[PDB]
Amino acid sequence: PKIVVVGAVAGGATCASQIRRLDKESDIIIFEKDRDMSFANCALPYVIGEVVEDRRYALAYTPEKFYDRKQITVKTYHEVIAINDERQTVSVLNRKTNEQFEESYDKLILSPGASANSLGFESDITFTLRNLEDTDAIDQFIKANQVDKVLVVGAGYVSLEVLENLYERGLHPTLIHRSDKINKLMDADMNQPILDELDKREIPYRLNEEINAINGNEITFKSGKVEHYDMIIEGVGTHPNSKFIESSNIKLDRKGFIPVNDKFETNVPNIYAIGDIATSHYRHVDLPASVPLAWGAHRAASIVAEQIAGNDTIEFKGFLGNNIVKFFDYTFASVGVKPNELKQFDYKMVEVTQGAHANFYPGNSPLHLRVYYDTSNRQILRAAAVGKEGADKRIDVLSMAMMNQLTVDELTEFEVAFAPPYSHPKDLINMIGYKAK
Amino acid sequence: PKIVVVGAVAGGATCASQIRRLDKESDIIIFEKDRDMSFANCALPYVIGEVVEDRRYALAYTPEKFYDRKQITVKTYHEVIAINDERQTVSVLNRKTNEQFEESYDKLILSPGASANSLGFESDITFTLRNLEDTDAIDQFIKANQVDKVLVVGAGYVSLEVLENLYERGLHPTLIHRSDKINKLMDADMNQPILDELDKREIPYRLNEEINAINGNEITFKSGKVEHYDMIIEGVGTHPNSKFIESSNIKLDRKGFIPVNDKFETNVPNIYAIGDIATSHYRHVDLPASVPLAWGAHRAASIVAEQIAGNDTIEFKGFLGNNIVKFFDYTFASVGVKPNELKQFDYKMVEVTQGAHANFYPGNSPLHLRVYYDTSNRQILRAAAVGKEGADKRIDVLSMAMMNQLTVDELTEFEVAFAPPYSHPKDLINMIGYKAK
Ligand SMILES: Cc1cc2nc3c(=O)[nH]c(=O)nc-3n(C[C@H](O)[C@H](O)[C@H](O)COP(=O)(O)OP(=O)(O)OC[C@H]3O[C@@H](n4cnc5c(N)ncnc54)[C@H](O)[C@@H]3O)c2cc1C
Ligand SMILES: Cc1cc2nc3c(=O)[nH]c(=O)nc-3n(C[C@H](O)[C@H](O)[C@H](O)COP(=O)(O)OP(=O)(O)OC[C@H]3O[C@@H](n4cnc5c(N)ncnc54)[C@H](O)[C@@H]3O)c2cc1C
Ligand SMILES: *SCCNC(=O)CCNC(=O)[C@H](O)C(C)(C)COP(=O)(O)OP(=O)(O)OC[C@H]1O[C@@H](n2cnc3c(N)ncnc32)[C@H](O)[C@@H]1OP(=O)(O)O
Ligand SMILES: *SCCNC(=O)CCNC(=O)[C@H](O)C(C)(C)COP(=O)(O)OP(=O)(O)OC[C@H]1O[C@@H](n2cnc3c(N)ncnc32)[C@H](O)[C@@H]1OP(=O)(O)O
Ligand SMILES: [Cl-]
Ligand SMILES: [Cl-]
Ligand SMILES: [Cl-]
Ligand SMILES: [Cl-]
Ligand SMILES: [Cl-]
Ligand SMILES: [Cl-]
Ligand SMILES: [Mg+2]
Ligand SMILES: [Mg+2]
Repeated sequence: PKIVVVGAVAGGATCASQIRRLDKESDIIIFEKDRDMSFANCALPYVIGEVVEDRRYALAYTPEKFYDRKQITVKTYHEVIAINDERQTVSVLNRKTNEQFEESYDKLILSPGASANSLGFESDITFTLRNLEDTDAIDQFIKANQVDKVLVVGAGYVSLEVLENLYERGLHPTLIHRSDKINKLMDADMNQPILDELDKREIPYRLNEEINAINGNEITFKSGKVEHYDMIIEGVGTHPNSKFIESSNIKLDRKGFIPVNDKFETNVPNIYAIGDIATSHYRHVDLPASVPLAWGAHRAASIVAEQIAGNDTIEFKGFLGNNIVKFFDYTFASVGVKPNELKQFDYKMVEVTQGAHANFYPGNSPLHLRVYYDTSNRQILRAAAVGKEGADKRIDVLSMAMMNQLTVDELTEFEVAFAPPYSHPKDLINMIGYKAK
Repeated sequence: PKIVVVGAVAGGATCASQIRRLDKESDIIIFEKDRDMSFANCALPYVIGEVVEDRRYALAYTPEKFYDRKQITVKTYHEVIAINDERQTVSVLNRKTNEQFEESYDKLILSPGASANSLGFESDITFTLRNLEDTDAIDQFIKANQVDKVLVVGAGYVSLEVLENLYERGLHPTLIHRSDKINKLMDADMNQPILDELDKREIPYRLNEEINAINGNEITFKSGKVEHYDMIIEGVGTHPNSKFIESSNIKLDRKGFIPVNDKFETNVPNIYAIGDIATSHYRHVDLPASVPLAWGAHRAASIVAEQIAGNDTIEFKGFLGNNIVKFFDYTFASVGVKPNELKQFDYKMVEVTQGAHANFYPGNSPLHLRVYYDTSNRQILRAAAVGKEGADKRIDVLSMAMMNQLTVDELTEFEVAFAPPYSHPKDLINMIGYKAK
């Protein structure tokens, strides 16, 4: 079948590649509105920090290389502006020439992702971070203006990674956020180490703070404070790239995302949606779920490839919402329903704080593990872990437990790999099980 | 009920403690033949390495403290010499007075563990490592003799830990082993980094090598080599501490271990056996298993506590055999049936070697993950991982998968916690699943 893909990055390029693995005959074309395909989204903060300096890590392919390797046509600077689903074409604007044209399809795969929100100020010193064009612009502005003082707005995982990287680059960032709800995927009372790490390094922060006005480099804040900054990086949320979809017969929810079934099919025949744009359900509970992260983009890409060119019995089983971020010496990871969703259940919480490994063993650090379970069936609803060591390990194990419908009580039976550098004869996970009841 | 426990360490002290949690009324007495209760068996190599300086780390309790906190009576230097099972008493030798007496019980819990094997040479320079007395003796001998050159006999995981610690303490060890099967719980080909690490630090080793004769500090070997050594640490296996049990009605296997049911009951009413002395079965396959490690001692301790004083529907579900060792920069972890047990199945092997985390993120290293599955039912039989980073995480996840008899194919569905320092959007675990078709 002739396959058209919208968006040439985490969902879209991956999906096209997976289809080509299975099907060497079909024509495949990807439209991408911006300059680059296959940029490494998650690498971008580290490019800014000069931690990742090799351009070959910042993006995997140019369209020419992608074609030479996979015989997939990718048209960059081509923006899909409408889906004409009744005639099975999309309308595409060639942004170089400013001319539009129709492209026909047998199958259409939508992976347009999300765009960064803006505070809307008229400021030449303000930047958002979503792609490699943005990353290049920030790097160039830093060099062109000998940037020293940077204001980082927003305290989600992206902003936090950007702040750490600016600091490691030798710059002097200040963090602000409109509320005290930093790193919102993590339990609110488990995020203190973020603030501790800022304090330890004398990196200023102000919560419940906002930009009030901008006059050149002079920034006036909600608090009344007035400061001079060389640069501003705004991390104030994202919005779905779905305006171009609205006129079509594809069903969008009220927030602008596309609900899909377990085959990642939209309501319209022959049209799939994957990545940040798509909404589905949790695997472990009967609730809607949207998890705009790389795992889901890649898993959906594989499932859609099977649907189109492989084993079409392969279907999604839902999200668990596993997520993680590093901030300086600490790891913050969680899985399951969001804190705000716990209220839809009768639940209990159990927690343990213990060394990540043998107490007598050096380099030890306190790991805090928390587990919420449903009182009606003893099933695990949510888990969260924060510490310098071992948090990723405990959360991945719990993700696998939830995949298997394990009860909190069965955690006593988890057989951990124990030697002094790694865990305890009764691991934190076991202790959750013992402490439950 | 009046409770008597034999052995006051990983299984015994833990079980007594767990019973007290549930039952504050019953009299509990533990007999321990040696000087110390509750010593940290797994810390001992690190005490030798002076990595653990604070001897407070090597001993968790004295009998006086145990009685103060838990009202449990522990008698050290008291060796149980016979079980008079029909009258429900044990015969106990007070090793300080050399007088024996009988102690009655309503319930008897055997956790006598295992003793170190010896090569049987008449040598004052040779030591084995099993308890804190042994650790003290080794440390004292090193100081008294200004030991430099040390012969480490045996290449099992504990001997390897002893070798590393001697090296880091500043001594010069040589490793020998009677066969080429070093670190035998791991796949033989995946053990190469042990030899690499030895070579990198110019630590000599000889496999298929044995001591032929000892004449003072002059050691003659099977190879014909003659070398001078200041000290020898023999790690040549262990044997069950069951000689005192043979006259009783308790059934022992041909190797001297005690088969138990899933309640850790022996064949004799009111007598339980836990820890290294006990044999059981695998959880995921129908085969006998013996896994003489700390997790199993602690888990059995809790189950027996519930049987005696708690919820008597709580039973063991079998072992998976999860195990792990660190050797210098590398981690070696495995779970499931042993290499020699694979032949009892029709099986296939899948493997991947990939960076532990995102390739662009600094400090990466290649992680080798291998999974064996049963061709009759796709179920995971065994998994092994070796690398500088991430091996413990992958093997713990697969232990949780096997606990639920998960299939190899379902690994594609595992939802990893992904950010660049930790994994990949398609994790090594996912890749095993994708590669299994
Ligand atoms: C700085 C940063 C750090 C991140 N770190 C992590 C992390 O550590 N872990 C994690 O799991 N996730 C992380 N993410 C999120 C992750 O990158 C996303 O979940 C993933 O990119 C989603 O894939 P996608 O295909 O839906 O969107 P994208 O990868 O953003 O690609 C969508 C593409 O569609 C194009 N497009 C949109 N509309 C049109 C149109 N009408 N016509 C043509 N092209 C169009 C866009 O220009 C864009 O290039 C990070 C994201 C950012 C920006
Ligand atoms: C140096 C070393 C390192 C180790 N490292 C690890 C590791 O990294 N990971 C892991 O999982 N396991 C490790 N182990 C193994 C672990 O310690 C055992 O599996 C665990 O101790 C078993 O518990 P147990 O109660 O059966 O035996 P033990 O803990 O050895 O206790 C048994 C006790 O019973 C006493 N006893 C025996 N007979 C009598 C009698 N007739 N009367 C009175 N008392 C008696 C003994 O003197 C002994 O103190 C290590 C063991 C050693 C020696
Ligand atoms: S934000 C976090 C993640 N970042 C992003 O995703 C950024 C944008 N990513 C993309 O654009 C695509 O993911 C790109 C990078 C374009 C994918 O193309 P690649 O050529 O780089 O990677 P491929 O998936 O095409 O294949 C690479 C190798 O990995 C193994 N492999 C992939 N898929 C499978 C499956 N389904 N089954 C078994 N193995 C698979 C392969 O061994 C493969 O190399 P081979 O040539 O097949 O040996
Ligand atoms: S070689 C590797 C293993 N070898 C060893 O274990 C060495 C010898 N070990 C022992 O002697 C015992 O294991 C000792 C050290 C005496 C400890 O016994 P317990 O395993 O029963 O644990 P503690 O009584 O010392 O309590 C410590 C903390 O763990 C909590 N806890 C234990 N058991 C439970 C149960 N069943 N349910 C809920 N919580 C439990 C304790 O309450 C305690 O928490 P703290 O806040 O640290 O007090
Ligand atoms: Cl990436
Ligand atoms: Cl139309
Ligand atoms: Cl705690
Ligand atoms: Cl220990
Ligand atoms: Cl008798
Ligand atoms: Cl039996
Ligand atoms: Mg129209
Ligand atoms: Mg504590």
